Amino acid sequence: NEKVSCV
Amino acid sequence: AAIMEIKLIKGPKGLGFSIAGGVGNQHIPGDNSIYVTKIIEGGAAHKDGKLQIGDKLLAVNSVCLEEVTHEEAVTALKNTSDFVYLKVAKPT
Repeated sequence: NEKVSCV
Repeated sequence: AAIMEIKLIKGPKGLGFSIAGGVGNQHIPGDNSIYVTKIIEGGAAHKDGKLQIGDKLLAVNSVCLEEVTHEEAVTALKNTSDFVYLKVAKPT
């Protein structure tokens, strides 16, 4: 599990 | 690798890409750095067309993105305004 963030 | 500085105008939707990485959230085993995973169609990064998936983020404006957590990176990239210097290095 890894976090991806919109930017 | 080669330090690229990409200059971007922030769109109404934002910068138009997504990132992963960070301390406690590695995108690649043993590597803490921030990476670009996606560039959305019609966005600022896409339409400028220098940014690429896989690119390591080194700095945004006056803020350093080396060895930071995912959260420090996200606030740094979202607390910009209109004009952005993006320092990246392309994959080997």
